[PDB]
Amino acid sequence: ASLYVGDLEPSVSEAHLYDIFSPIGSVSSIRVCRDAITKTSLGYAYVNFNDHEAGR
Amino acid sequence: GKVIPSIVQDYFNLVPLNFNNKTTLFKVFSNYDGKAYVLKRLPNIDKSMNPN
Repeated sequence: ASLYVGDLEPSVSEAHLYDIFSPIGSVSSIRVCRDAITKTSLGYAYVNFNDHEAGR
Repeated sequence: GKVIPSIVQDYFNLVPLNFNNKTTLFKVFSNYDGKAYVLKRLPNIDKSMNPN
């Protein structure tokens, strides 16, 4: 139903995680975390799923 | 008479030069160094959203 994805580079966009995790299952959404001031990514992200099987 | 005072951001005694870099050309004696420097304002932009 979701996933945390850590150990990422700030140049890794959401499309890299999409090319990894959409072969796993139905990606509902992806968001890469940034700082609210620097507009620089924080090295991790989140991929919301919808099913438990694709999450496992 | 500048609305900017002397002591701004590790520098002081801000006195200007000729108009249009009627400012953005400031003679400044330094606090951290103690050395005559020039400053330019860029007094028109206001957005620098990425410190990156």
